[PDB]
Amino acid sequence: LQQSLELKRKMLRDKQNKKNSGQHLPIFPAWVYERPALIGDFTALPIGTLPLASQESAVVEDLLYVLVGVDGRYVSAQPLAGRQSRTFLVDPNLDLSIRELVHRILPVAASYSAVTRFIEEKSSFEYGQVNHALAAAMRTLVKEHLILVSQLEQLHRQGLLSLQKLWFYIQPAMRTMDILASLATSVDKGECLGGSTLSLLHDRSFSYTGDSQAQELCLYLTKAASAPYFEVLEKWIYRGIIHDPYSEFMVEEHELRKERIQEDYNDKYWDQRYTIVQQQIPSFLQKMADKILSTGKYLNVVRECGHDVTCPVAKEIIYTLKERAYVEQIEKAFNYASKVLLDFLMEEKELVAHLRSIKRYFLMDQGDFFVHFMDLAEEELRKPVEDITPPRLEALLELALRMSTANTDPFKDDLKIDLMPHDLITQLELALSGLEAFSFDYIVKWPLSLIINRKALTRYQMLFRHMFYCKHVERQLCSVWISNKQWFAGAFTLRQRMLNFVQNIQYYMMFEVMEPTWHILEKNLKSASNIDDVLGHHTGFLDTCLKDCMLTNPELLKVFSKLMSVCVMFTNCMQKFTQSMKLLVSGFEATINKFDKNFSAHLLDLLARLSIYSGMASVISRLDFNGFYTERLERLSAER
Amino acid sequence: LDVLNKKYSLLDHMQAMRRYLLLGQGDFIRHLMDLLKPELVRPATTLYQHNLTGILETAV
Repeated sequence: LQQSLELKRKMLRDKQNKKNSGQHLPIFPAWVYERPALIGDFTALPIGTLPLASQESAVVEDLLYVLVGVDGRYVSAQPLAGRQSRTFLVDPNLDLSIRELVHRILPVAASYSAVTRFIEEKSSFEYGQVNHALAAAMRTLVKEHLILVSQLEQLHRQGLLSLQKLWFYIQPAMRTMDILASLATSVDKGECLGGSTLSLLHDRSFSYTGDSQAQELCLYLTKAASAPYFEVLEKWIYRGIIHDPYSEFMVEEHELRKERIQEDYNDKYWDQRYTIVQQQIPSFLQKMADKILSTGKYLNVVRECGHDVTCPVAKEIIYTLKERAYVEQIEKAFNYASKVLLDFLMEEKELVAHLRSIKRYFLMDQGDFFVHFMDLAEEELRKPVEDITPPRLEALLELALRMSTANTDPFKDDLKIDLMPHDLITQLELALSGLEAFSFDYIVKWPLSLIINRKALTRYQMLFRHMFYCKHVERQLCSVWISNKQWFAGAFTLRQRMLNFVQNIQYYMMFEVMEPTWHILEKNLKSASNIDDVLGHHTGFLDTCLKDCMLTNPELLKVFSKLMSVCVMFTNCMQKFTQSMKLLVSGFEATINKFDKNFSAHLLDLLARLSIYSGMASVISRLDFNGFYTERLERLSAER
Repeated sequence: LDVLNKKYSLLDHMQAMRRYLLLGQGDFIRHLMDLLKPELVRPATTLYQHNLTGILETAV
């Protein structure tokens, strides 16, 4: 009427917005909707004075037009004509015996015209590919209604029709029209298009299983309607390319090169580049919903790195009632995409040597690189901020890399040097540079960005920076030891104790986390089968190494921070005493007593906070293996 | 039947409960009570569970 014309243009605007190559999408001309002569539903004297057996002939003739649309002569197609419905008006001056039978024959006309309007309306471009094929399978059944009434007319012209015969003829085909009109009102009422009216068809096919009159009707219409849908599925499953002329598909492409390029911190392919609509699934493909997206998205992220891929085989196969061979095809194609991408990733731009060269520096395989670096670095590191210059560190990187033997792995060539300017507070300053914060940077490419992103590298650096303080405080204490090739006897046991503690902490994290969990990752990555398995192995690996180390604590071990503070105080002041005396027994001894007090307090407190953690009790076991400082206080408790 | 006697172990895992949980092999219980003699004869209500599990791990 008038309200139909709106809906069309709103949907057109949505489809113009979806594609950036589908522009100026067509509509059919305006006269198509202006003229009412497209649908199948485009003299008289008082019937009261006619004899009965002439009235009967006249009403058979008028009714026969009305079955297939076009109005009768004593029956009028009504002008009020509510929404997607038709009414008809028989005349109440018709003889009541005949008229009551006409009432019983009338439902198929109202179940004709409402069907015919839906065929014109939902076949144009603005209701999508599936609605066209649905209407093209209903027009076939309109045609046979015309077929039947023409042969009944040929019998009627030869004086060979009555109302009884006609009624008896029309009883089977009224049921068909009833089912078709119920489907058409259901498609229109929900504003269904795309897969929302293949969900409806999927349901209606299951609904009729005590009929086979209406079940075959709906099943033929489902087989007809899934033929445009399976083309869209062919495009998305077998290619990373879709043409998608009218968008009604569960996956949509909304572009996400507008935020990232050269590297995706977003992991945009799994997020929002190609994303699914859960309302446009046909309500049986929900089981396969993720696998569909992954199958073609994998082909994209290998055609993004310039490596050709192909489908294993292509099928076109239509819907079958309750029975699915395309489900098997979803599995086969998803497996082909995952297997070829997995084989490509481990040979071309291999991640194995990439990960080995990440273990070598942050989780630290060689100490040799670092023992050269620290001695050639320390005097520059000890100085505050703004005294650094990046070429000194760059020269130090290249000299320490080439002078050590870490110059034979391939991926060391994008390695840079940086610092962490908010140092330990970040876990849930830049006032110094090299006393706070030392780290490295490595930039990633697209096949190694969707596994190792920015966040994982920053977490690697935050592990390394924590280990850096132990690595640094250790050689401070060692230099103080070699500076004694008077002294206080408590100073020797304090030096020995601090050194043994920090060395044991380093050893414990090293041969509990770094070697054993790497052994686990080495067996995980030989048993991945898709890029959600390599993602699972890497994120479980990183979460395990973060949690297993002493990094994660509810308060980040304030005992440990204050402990390292008094260790750098000890190494400074003892060495300062030795340099001044070379150029008494109560000036040295008082500071040694204060340091021993603070270190014993923090050591007792960490052992107490380690016993509440509760295998995992081996850290207490190794740290005080000999049975001294294994428990020096029973742990005081309240009097309440 | 076939998936529980091949791909899972039901019978073989059932035998071990006979051997230990029902105390049906006395060698295991003899060496367990033998090595863990002082810790058992003393109140273990004043001793934590984690030590007993750790020493079971090597005792088995």
